[PDB]
Amino acid sequence: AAVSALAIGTAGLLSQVPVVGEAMGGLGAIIDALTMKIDEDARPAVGSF
Amino acid sequence: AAVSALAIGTAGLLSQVPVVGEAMGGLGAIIDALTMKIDEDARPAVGSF
Amino acid sequence: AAVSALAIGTAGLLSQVPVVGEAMGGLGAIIDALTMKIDEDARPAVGSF
Amino acid sequence: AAVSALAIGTAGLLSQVPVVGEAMGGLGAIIDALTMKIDEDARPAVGSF
Repeated sequence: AAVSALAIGTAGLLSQVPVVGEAMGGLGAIIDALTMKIDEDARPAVGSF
Repeated sequence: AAVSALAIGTAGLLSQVPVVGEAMGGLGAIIDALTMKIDEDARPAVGSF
Repeated sequence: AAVSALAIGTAGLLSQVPVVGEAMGGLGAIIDALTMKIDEDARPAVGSF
Repeated sequence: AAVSALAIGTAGLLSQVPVVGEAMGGLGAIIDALTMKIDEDARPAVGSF
């Protein structure tokens, strides 16, 4: 019962949290999609120049 | 002895990455404000214009 | 159990070292962002002149 | 058999996934220099002021 409880524990962490892991780095990659867009306003300055 | 050693191994050194993940969490997050502050000098750029 | 305890021990160190050291790598991105911030001051300065 | 399989499963994956944290940490940290050089191109605009 203790070994099955440990098995449930290591599942509850390692079977789940690493798969959920995208909440850092995955949702972190979305920084790209919303930093990049400073480039949308890079050219408008140039157009003015 | 070996199973309790493994149990200690995970309870200390798997639990490590939940404990230590706060480092790449925090110092990964804090890139936010310390990029953001380009906006402090963006306004002086506008004021130039 | 013994060999996995040993391998999880080493995996502890070999994940703690990255997740701390590359948090200081996140601080690298902070420092580099601050260099962008610093040159984003020189822009307004010569702008103002 | 099953406990050694579980043991090997955890050993093989902890010597993998959180050590492989070097992927998110590395290619995350390396955002540093390759954002940074917006500064080396910031100075050319100051030269254009």
